[PDB]
Amino acid sequence: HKSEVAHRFKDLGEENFKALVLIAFAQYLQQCPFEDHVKLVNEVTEFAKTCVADESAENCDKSLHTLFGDKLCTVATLRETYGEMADCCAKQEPERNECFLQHKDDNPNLPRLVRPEVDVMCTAFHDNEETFLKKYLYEIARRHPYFYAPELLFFAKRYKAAFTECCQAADKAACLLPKLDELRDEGKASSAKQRLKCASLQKFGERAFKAWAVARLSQRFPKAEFAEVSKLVTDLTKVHTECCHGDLLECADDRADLAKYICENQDSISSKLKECCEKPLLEKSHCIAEVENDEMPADLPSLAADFVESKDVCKNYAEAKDVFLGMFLYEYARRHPDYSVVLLLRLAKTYETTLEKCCAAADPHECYAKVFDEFKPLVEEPQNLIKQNCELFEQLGEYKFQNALLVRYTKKVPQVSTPTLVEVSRNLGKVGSKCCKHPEAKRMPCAEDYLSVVLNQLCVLHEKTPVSDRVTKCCTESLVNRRPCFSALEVDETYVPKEFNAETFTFHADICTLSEKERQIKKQTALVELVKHKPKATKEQLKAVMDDFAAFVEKCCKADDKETCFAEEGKKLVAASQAALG
Ligand SMILES: CCCCCCCC(=O)O
Ligand SMILES: CCCCCCCC(=O)O
Ligand SMILES: CCCCCCCC(=O)O
Repeated sequence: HKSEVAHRFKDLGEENFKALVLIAFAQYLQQCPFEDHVKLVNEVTEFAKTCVADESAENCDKSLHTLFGDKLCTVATLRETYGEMADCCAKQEPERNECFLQHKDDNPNLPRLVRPEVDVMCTAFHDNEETFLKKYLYEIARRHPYFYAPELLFFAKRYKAAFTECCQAADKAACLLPKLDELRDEGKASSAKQRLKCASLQKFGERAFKAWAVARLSQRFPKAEFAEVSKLVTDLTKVHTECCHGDLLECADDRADLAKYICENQDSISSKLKECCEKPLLEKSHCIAEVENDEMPADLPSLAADFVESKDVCKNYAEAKDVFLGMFLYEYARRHPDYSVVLLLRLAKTYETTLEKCCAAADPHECYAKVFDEFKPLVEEPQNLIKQNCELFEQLGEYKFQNALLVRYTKKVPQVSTPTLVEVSRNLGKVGSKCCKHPEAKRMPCAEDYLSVVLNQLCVLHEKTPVSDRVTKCCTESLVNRRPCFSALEVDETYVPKEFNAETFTFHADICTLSEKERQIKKQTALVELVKHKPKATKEQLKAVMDDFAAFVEKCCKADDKETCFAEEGKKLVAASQAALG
């Protein structure tokens, strides 16, 4: 009451409050030293403590955003570090906070993290334990500005547990790396997923996220009722709206209340929440988010009875045009848990479009009667793409699959920057190994729900510097139809070739000197540059010359002595390739 900061301090705590203010400061001022953030966080914590001590103290009844802005832009006084943000500290709410959000750079130019030796790491661990963790939050926060803040509190706890367990024992080295590598890969997949849920709210509206929540939650919690699912959807969309416009303190407090509410009414929602509701406070929210699908209730009546075979559908749509679509998306999703939540959204849009021209054109019950018959092509389009691409996967392997995708997507949009083309085709090829092990029933909810994440990275790294017109149209036209837009483009007849640059195909030394995971990029980028050299005369057997590149390495990889072999076979290879016209 009368003080939001005091209420947040009382609710969250003292250790969860200082952590959430370090994340908020680091996600806004990405290029700032650690000590500055520590000082600001300490000052904010002291101010909050004083406001808790006396509610009618010096001014602290102001909204959290106002205090954030006052400590952020009126105190930092660094304009050469962040250009044009000096003019940002000139407006009022809600203009200043909106201004701050466009400057969160998704791909900052910061040095890549290098992991020190285990001995030094655990030596520094048992000296300033309270600071060693605070450095972990700072780096992950600044490199991933849209990371899910209450989730990042969980990763810090797992990091601390991992350090406490292993190197306070024998075999310090080969205990930590197998565990820390699990968090690094799990931390780069929960940041791309949250970016998608957060770019669907500030670009496509709250009506787009609410439908996604209704479709997703109804799959995972059947045998519930629309009254319960609507409440859960409203609470969830309130939670996820606050983690996007920087209200981390209010986002972490609302998530805990939602988890508590779900655990209280466990029986009315799902029968698989017994285990997740007996965990600590930070682990309940993670367990509930990844709970498995509940068993479908038996004896569900066919959906055609009261959606196409009832003489009130037009009246029901006229009465309210979003609660009827909510019911259709809820009923068609609880009984189809083998569909991706983006395919279900597409069918709901098709039903709405059919009803729009049928509830206001002559006889209603003559044109929407066969609406369910036109759902078949939409259903069969992605399952014929998963069955084919995943068949291509288990005859080439991961590395050779990423190359096939790389050539396919370079000819579709031969104007995106090479680092983006390489980095998005490497992520696309990892869906072929992530869930091709699943049976056919579980393939679609995993593949198409992962591709939608990856393609999002192609759009948020392209909004900053729009170069290709096709990518702009596919990204900014519809959220659900973003994947069918991409997998429908033929080879671009425009984009006259890039001409010949000799220095690109001039591999000099190295290569067989560093890790396999990183030396692969230095060859995939060469392949990308090769494709953009001849977009049109690029028939499949021509890229067998790609194998020759490997050969050009192989010999010199074992003949590293007389390193001039790199140049010799390089000029030989480029002469032979140019003589081959492809
Ligand atoms: C407290 C965690 C909230 C879980 C409800 C649904 C989560 C999701 O589907 O993302
Ligand atoms: C692309 C959105 C399709 C579903 C519209 C209704 C959403 C809701 O239930 O609020
Ligand atoms: C099993 C993975 C299937 C999809 C791979 C990527 C298809 C595409 O977007 O062209």
